[PDB]
Amino acid sequence: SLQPPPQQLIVQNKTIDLPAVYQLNGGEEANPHAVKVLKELLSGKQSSKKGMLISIGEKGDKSVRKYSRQIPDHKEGYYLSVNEKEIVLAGNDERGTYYALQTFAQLLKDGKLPEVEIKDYPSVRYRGVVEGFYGTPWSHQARLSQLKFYGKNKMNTYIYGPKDDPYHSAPNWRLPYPDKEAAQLQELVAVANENEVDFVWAIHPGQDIKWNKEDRDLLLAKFEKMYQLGVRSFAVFFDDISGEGTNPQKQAELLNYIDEKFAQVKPDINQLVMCPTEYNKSWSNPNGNYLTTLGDKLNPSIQIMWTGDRVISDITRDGISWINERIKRPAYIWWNFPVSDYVRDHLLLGPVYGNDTTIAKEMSGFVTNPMEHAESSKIAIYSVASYAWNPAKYDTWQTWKDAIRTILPSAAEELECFAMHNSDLGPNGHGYRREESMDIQPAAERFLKAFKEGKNYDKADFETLQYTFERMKESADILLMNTENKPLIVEITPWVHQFKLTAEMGEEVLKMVEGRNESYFLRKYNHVKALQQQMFYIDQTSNQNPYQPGVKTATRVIKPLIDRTFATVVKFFNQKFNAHLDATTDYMPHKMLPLQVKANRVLISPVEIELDAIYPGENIQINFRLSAGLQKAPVKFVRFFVLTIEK
Ligand SMILES: CC(=O)N[C@@H]1[C@@H](O)[C@H](O)[C@@H](CO)NC[C@H]1O
Ligand SMILES: [Ca+2]
Repeated sequence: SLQPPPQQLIVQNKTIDLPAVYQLNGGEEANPHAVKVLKELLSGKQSSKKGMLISIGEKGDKSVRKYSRQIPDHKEGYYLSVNEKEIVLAGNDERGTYYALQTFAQLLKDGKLPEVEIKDYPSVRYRGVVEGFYGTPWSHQARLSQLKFYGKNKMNTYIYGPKDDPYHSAPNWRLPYPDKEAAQLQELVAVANENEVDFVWAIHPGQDIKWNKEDRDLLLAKFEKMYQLGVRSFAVFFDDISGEGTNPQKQAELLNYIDEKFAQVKPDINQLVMCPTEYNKSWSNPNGNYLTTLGDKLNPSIQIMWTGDRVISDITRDGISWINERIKRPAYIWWNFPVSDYVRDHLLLGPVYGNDTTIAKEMSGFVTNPMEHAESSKIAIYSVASYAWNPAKYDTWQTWKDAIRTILPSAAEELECFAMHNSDLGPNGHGYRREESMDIQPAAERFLKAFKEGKNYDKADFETLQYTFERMKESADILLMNTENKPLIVEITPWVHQFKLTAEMGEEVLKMVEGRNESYFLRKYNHVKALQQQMFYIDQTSNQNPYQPGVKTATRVIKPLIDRTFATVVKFFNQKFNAHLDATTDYMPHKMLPLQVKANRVLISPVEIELDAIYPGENIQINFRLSAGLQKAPVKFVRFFVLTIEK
C-alpha cells in the first residue's frame, strides 16, 4: 500500500522485472539526493548503453523533456511511469524528483515492479513534525532516525523547538549552543538536507524578552549562529508566556525586522514561522486586538501557527475559517497529537483521525507535536504524513496498520494489539479523548450488563475477552524480546509489562467468574490481589516524572471491565458465603474516596490516614490553600488535600 497515496494512480495489472542492466538517463543533471536513492536500489545491476531506459530529472532537464506535459505543475510534484520499455522519474522540481524516488522504492519488491503511471504532488505546502513538547528532548540518535523517516514519507518540515532545551527557551536563548550540541545540530541539518527536510530552528524568547535593541540584536546574533550551523529556516514562538512578550505589535515588528534584515537578506533562507501567544480559539480574546493585529502587521510571507479551537483539538472547516479570517492568510497548523506531555503516564498509539479532509487549501502547513517517545510517535507521524499529502484519500485505519507494519515488520500484529489498547488519554484538563479497544467494547459492555443482574452472560462474549487477554500476553512477551527496533522497545517496555499484568489480572478475574468452588475462587482472588500490587509497583517505580508519574494502560475499556467484574464477583461471593473479602481494585499500601500515591505524596482523590510505616514528614496541603511544613517530624498517622513525605 503506497504511503502517502498518490493524487493520481493508473495501474496495469501486469508487472515487470527490474533491469539487470539498464541505461541511466539524466543521472548527472538530476537532484543528487534522488540519484543516490536510485543508485542504491539498482545496486547489484549495472548500466551500459545496452538495456532498459531509466530517465530521471526535473522539468527543464533534457532527460525528461518527453514528459514535461505529464509532470504535474505543483511544487514537489512528479511524474512516475513504469512500463515494459522504460521507467520515468521526473519531478516538477528537485524535491519532486526525490519524492518520485520515495514512491518508486515502495513499488519495488523482490526485484519486481508493477506497470504503473502516477501523477503526484502534496495538497498541503508544509508537512511534518514540530518537536515542541514539554519533557525530555529527543536524543540525538532519535532525531537522526526521525529525519530519514520524514524523507521516506515526504514530510518536508522539522521544527526544532523542545520546550525543555535551555538554548531554545529562557533564559539561554540568548546563548549559542556549546560545542557538542552545536556539532550535533550541524549534523542534524546535514541529515535534514539529504532527506529533503527543512530544518526549522525555533526560538522561544517571549517570557523574558525586553523590547529594546539589545535583546533584538541578541536574537539575530543567535539566528546568525544557527545559520553558520547550516540552518536555513527559522521560527519564533510566543506560546505559553505572560507579560510584555505578549505584545502583538512588538512581536509583529520583531518578526518583520527578522524578515527584512535577515530572512530577505541571506541568499537562501526558506521558511520563516511564528507561533502566536493566542494559539487557539479558547485562548484567544475575540474582543482583544491580538490576532487581528498579527494578521494586519505581520509581513505576508511569514507563517502563523494555530492548534485549533482548543489547546488540544482536531482541525475543522469552521475552526480554520475562523482563524484565517483574522490572520489574513492560511493557518500553519500545529496539531497537538500525539504529544502526551500532559498525560505522561499514557502512551498515545491510536490512529490519527478527526481532522477535516476537505480543507487543504485553507492551511499553509500541517505539523504534528509528538510524544517525548520518539519511535512510539512514528505511528502518528506516518499517519500525519499521509494525511497532509493526500487528505482526500486519507484512510485512518489503513494508514495506522501501514505505519505499524513499517515500523515493526517482524512483529506487526503484536504491536497493533498493544497499540489498539493504548490510545485513549484518560480524563485531562484539555478534555481531549481518543477511542480505544473498540473491537471488544461491544462484548465487554454486554458481559458486564448481563453480569450485574444475574442474567447469565453470553458465552461467546466471555470467550472473546478470554481470547483478548491471551492475545495481549503473546503481544507483550514478543514485543519485550523484539530486537528489530530496540529504541522502540526501550520506550514502551514499562507499558508493555503493565499491559501484560492487566491481561493476567483479566484471565484470573474471568476464572473467578467461572469459579467452580470456594477454595478455587479464593486462589484466584489472592492471585488478583498480588497482580494488583505488581501493577502499583510498576506505577510507582517507572516513569516517575514530576507531573503524571507512572504507567497506565488499557484504561478506557479493558481495565474498567476487569476492575468492575472483580468488584461484582467479590460482592456476590461475600453475600453467598458470608465473607468479608475486600473488593478494592487498585492496590494501596496506606489506609484512610480512594487514596493515591504520587512520587513522595499521599493523597485522597479530590478523617484519618494511616501510612504503612513511620516516615519523616515534609508538609501537608489542603484545599476547600492550607499549608503546614512538617520539618522532618516522624509521622505515621494523620487525622482531622495532600501529604508529602521523604521518599
Ligand atoms: C503551540 C503549542 O501547542 N505550544 C505548547 C506545547 O508546547 C504543548 O506541548 C501543547 C500540548 O500539551 N500544549 C500547548 C502549549 O503548552
Ligand atoms: Ca535538474
